[PDB]
Amino acid sequence: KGGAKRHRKW
Amino acid sequence: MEDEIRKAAEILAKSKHAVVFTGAGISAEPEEVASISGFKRNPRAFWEFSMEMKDKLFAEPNPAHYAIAELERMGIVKAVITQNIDMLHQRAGSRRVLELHGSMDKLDCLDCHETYDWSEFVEDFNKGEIPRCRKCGSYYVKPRVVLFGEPLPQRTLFEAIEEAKHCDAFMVVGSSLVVYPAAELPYIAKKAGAKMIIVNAEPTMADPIFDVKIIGKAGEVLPKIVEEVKRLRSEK
Ligand SMILES: [Zn+2]
Repeated sequence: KGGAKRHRKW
Repeated sequence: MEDEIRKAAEILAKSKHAVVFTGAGISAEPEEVASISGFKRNPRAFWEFSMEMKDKLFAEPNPAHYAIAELERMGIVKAVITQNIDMLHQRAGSRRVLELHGSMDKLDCLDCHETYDWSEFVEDFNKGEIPRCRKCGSYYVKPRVVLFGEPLPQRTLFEAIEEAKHCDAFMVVGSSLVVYPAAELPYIAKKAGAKMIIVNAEPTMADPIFDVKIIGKAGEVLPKIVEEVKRLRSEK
C-alpha cells in the first residue's frame, strides 16, 4: 500500500 | 531560463494528458512535530508547530496556483497531485486535486471519535488556543492529514498512480522529492514514457531524470509557461 509516509535521501 | 520555459510550454501544448505534482515549495513564502508517534506522545507540540508554520505559508493562493488552475481550465492539466495540506490549489480554482497527505479540512478526536470541520477551530487556533475535543475534553484532535509514519489514503494514492502511469507530461513544482511514497510518482511517470519537467528554487537529487529543468520561483515561472502555451495555441 506504499508503506508509511517517510523521508529518504532519494 | 527562457529556452527551458519555452521547452516546458512546448511539451504541455502538445500533451494529451498533463499532470502537475506539487510540494511545499509552492506553499511557503520533525519527529516530535509532524509524525504519528510524535502526535501520540504530545499532540500539543504538533498544534504549536502548526501555529508557527501557518505564519510561514501563503495565506491565499499565489500566481503559481492560479497558473496551474488555468492550465486545467485550458484542458491541458488533467490532474494536480499534491503533497500539501493547505487546499490552496482548490482555492485557486483547481478541481481535479489529489491530496496525497490529506488536509486540515476535517478532524477527529482520537479518544471519543468525534468529528470536526476546521471552521470550528480556526478562530481559536489563530489566537494560539490549540484544538481540544468539545465532547470529551481530549488534547488528541487529529486533522485528517497523513503524518510521517502513517499510510496514505488508498483511493487517492491509486488515482495518483494511475495518473502517473497514463500521462504524457509530468511537471513537478516545488518539491525536493524526498518524501515517499509520494516521490515514487515522478519515477512511475518517467518509466511510463512521460516528458518530465521540474520547477524548483533549488536543485534536487532527482534532477537527472527530468527532460526540462527550471531553477526559479514558481510564482514567476509558471505564469510565463502558461503565457507561452497560450501563444503556441494561438490564444495569445
Ligand atoms: Zn473526544
